[PDB]
Amino acid sequence: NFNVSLMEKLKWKIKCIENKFLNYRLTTNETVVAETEYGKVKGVKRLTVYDDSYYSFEGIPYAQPPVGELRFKAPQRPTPWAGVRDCCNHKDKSVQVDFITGKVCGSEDCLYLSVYTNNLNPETKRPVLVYIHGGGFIIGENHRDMYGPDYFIKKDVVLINIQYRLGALGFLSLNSEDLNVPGNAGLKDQVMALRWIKNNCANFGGNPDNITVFGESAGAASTHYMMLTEQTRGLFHRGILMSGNAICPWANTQCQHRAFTLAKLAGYKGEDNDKDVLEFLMKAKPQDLIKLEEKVLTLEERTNKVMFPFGPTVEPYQTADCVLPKHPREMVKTAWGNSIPTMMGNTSYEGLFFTSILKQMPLLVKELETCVNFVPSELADAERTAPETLEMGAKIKKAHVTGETPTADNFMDLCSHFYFWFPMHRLLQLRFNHTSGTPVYLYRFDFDSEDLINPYRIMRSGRGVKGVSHTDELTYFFWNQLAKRMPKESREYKTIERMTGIWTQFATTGNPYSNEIEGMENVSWDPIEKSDEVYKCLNISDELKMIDVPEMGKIKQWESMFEKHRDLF
Amino acid sequence: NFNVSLMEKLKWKIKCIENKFLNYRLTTNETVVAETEYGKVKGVKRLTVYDDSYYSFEGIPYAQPPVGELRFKAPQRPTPWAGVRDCCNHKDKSVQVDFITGKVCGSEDCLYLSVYTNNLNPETKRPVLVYIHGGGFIIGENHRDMYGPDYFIKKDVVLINIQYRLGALGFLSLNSEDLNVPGNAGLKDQVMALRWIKNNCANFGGNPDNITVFGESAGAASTHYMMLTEQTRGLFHRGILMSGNAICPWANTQCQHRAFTLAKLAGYKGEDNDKDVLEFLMKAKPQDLIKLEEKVLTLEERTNKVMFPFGPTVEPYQTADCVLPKHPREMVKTAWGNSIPTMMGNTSYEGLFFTSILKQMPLLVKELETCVNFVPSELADAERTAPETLEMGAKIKKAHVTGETPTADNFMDLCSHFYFWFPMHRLLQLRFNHTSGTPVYLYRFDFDSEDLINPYRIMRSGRGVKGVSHTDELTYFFWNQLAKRMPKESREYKTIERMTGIWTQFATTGNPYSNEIEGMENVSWDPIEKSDEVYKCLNISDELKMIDVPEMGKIKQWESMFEKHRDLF
Repeated sequence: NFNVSLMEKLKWKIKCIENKFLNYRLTTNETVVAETEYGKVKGVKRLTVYDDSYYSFEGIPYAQPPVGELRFKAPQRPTPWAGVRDCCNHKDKSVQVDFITGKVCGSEDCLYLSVYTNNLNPETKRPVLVYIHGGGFIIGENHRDMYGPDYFIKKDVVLINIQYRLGALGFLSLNSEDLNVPGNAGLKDQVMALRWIKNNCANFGGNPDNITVFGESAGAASTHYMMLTEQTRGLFHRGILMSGNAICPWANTQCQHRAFTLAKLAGYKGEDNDKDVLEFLMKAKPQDLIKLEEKVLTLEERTNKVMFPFGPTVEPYQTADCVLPKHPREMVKTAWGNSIPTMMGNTSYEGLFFTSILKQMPLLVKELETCVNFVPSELADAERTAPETLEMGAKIKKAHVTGETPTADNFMDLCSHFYFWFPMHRLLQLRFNHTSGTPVYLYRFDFDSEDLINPYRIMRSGRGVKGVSHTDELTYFFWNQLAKRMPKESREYKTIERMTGIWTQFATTGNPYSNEIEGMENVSWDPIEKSDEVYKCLNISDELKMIDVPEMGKIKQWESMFEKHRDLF
Repeated sequence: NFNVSLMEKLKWKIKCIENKFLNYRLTTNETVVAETEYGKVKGVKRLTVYDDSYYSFEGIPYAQPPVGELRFKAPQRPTPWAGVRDCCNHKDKSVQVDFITGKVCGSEDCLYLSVYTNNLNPETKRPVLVYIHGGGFIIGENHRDMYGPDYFIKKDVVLINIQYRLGALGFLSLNSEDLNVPGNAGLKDQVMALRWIKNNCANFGGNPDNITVFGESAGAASTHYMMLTEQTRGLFHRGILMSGNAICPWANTQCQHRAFTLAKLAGYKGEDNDKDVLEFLMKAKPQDLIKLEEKVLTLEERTNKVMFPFGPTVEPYQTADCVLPKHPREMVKTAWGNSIPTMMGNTSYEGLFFTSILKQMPLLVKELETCVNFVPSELADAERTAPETLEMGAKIKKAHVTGETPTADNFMDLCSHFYFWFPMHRLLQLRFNHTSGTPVYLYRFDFDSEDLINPYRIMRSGRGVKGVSHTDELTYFFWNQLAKRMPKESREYKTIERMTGIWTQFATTGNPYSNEIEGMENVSWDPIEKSDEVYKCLNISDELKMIDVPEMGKIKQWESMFEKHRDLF
């Protein structure tokens, strides 16, 4: 139910127009060819508004276009071309509802990756940074107007921005084994992209034995799944989980009966058997299926906090390309990615994301009178009325409800733990108590600014809203069409250098610490220990500071829910 | 002889690593137990890249481990066992020089067979296919990283792959009857395994009354030998000879004196005496015997084109287990196997195999000045300088030297005929003049691809070479670690379907034709009849066509050497 001011839409439209002109003025007459395993690609040198330069390769295919017969199926190897492929322009994004215009946009032909570097023949093979975009497995792209590499190319890395399939086209799951639609096609897209990166990044000056995958939100859950699944074993070497992981409630779902339901909304007209539902969905118009996803969830599922109709899932039977054979919790216990350096973190006010949704639908704070809807499904009964479940809601009410009446602030603070802090805590402990995993570095993004923004602020109508929301940190990692040239001495600019500098440092060494990052002199950044009772993290504000996590107290309160059921923690 | 580059060896090494984890990814949690006359055996359900499943039993002993006193001796019945024997992994290959790493690997403990089928409980008693691997009788195995059943298990058949003893450990031959080392130990393993199969294939859903033995190259000569020996009279019902047969000149050898020569290279010591030479080789380290067998052949012998020092031999005295009491061509006249449906074939450029050898040894092409060294030993004088043999060599030369000076390509053309096509001619004709044996169906594999390969291409440094070498057809019968999933529409996948379908068709009925097979509409595939002056063959490339053998003209030029010796032909 995300709505955007009609003026903001006009203002966004004029920005799209203006961004086309800027993009041209930063394009150079310098093109260049790189080799790949499937053939030659042609890129272009581009400039930044800071007058840095980099080589851009966009729309490199890592898989066959998943159309016709390939709809809902695992991606297959792309086919080699002779000659030279023009990669001087972006290709289209995955079919999705545009988060601003509310229109359906994109294309089924979306399996592409983009490669950026400041030097195509460096004296050393560079760290490779792979970004998986977020958007709830329902939106997002690798377009430079949302995820410009302009900041990262100040640093000596190869940066790669991937696409993957989204929504029902990415994540439709059917139980029938005859059909070859187990689910997670968009996740298997990512695996194949990652595989391409390992086999080809050297051709762009990157070190295949030094690959970092990071992502934010659904991109972080994606990164984690890429660290869990046996498909990607040993393929990368560092992982960064930005505001998300694979055991977040929103990060997965058993969507196997939602396909008959999607077919129905599209004009089916047949029986609830997987075979005929797939037959019909295989003829449906892509844009129409995507249009109707928002109505697939029943009020009961929405009330039980199911976020999306289609997403990552436990696959109902084994296949060769199976990415998620068991529950994420179970896969953690056996995860190869436990063995690699890991950095995690969240913004300092994640739930602030829901500010204008609560304005649209104010009858939501009443869900805090009893916090029954936010009790983890493991503990909550079917009807969610049993005294054990009320007793536990009460534990959450105590942690978040500030007065005698629950408010907007309480709800948004509760969401920060429900969607982010608590799952990350659980992952940290489960990681210690069932695996020998390499300790994790924690950060906390707490830098607020209204002077430089990204387009997610528009989507949630968060302009002028003070506080550091889910999504706010991407502004200091990526150029976007709403960004601007900042004075070299300003607050926002130094955060860019810090964030990009810390991620680069972590991608290089496995340790985010550097004394060459201004503000980070005198910082003692320790990884989290099994023994630790309170986590310590680098709080990223105007100054960099090692505080212990302020959310700890409340995280401990959420943990008490599991007092009697200590094995499900 | 065959050398592999460091670059290719490194790539092979990492391919082995990757294959191991792909093997785990392709492994189900489904195990099954089957009966044997020796005890119960545990197997596993395994997936395929195309997402087919099959039940896999590896490491079923059909004989006693030929160690200690059993070395060089005929194989002995295995010992029965109580409970469930585990057959979820491959056993060792026969002691061997690795055809890529150049290092000795494998073990004396190698008398095992594997059994694969998509169904333990089929509706019919299925055709049983029994593949005998090639490798000149010195290399080879039944591991699925070289001979993967993944393609055949698409068909409703039982597929079985045997191991047998290689090199000196399987083919030592000594004249003295007291010592009981007559020769053909490895072929005796083959008899043993076949008997196990007759007696046990019904336990896996096979038809004891419908068994096909097929082998490529030395496995083809092995297959022929099994069709020739009284030891196996009755056991099986079809035979397919792929690039070779028992009257090929590399396919047998009188190796009796060479046990001394090997024993000498290894340290011995005493006199040219079958008793003492044997005592030494018995105490000797198996890996030392195999490493040195490369040095056993004199210059004399390999000039005369003796290719292997140890191999199938005419046994000097009769034993209960004797496989070969006479010369192969005399055994053809008596062979039980002449009455069973037979398929024979060759590739369209078998000699292209020696390509790297000629690059390594350009001096080799000088043997084509006279061609004296390629003259059938039947026809040639000892030192190969007599007027009559210069004239016979002159007839070989006219057939193959295209220009005026002999090139590498004339050498390879010649090799196609000397090793394969001519012996095949001679076999068909021998079966006509001296037997009322069955009309043989002939095929020609003529499909070239660089998109899908097998390890032998690595071995023969054939990565870049255009044309269809000896060994190239196996890529379309067996999965291997260098293989990948192909698209259903691709020219390679379609070949796999055809090859596998034709083999399965011929295994079922004894006629290789079916209109079920995609490229086999409008093909009248008749077998070769006594009256045919020009052979007719199914040619397999992108299309499937009945033609006359393109090599027929040169075959008849080879035959003209016997003009004055019609009796020896």
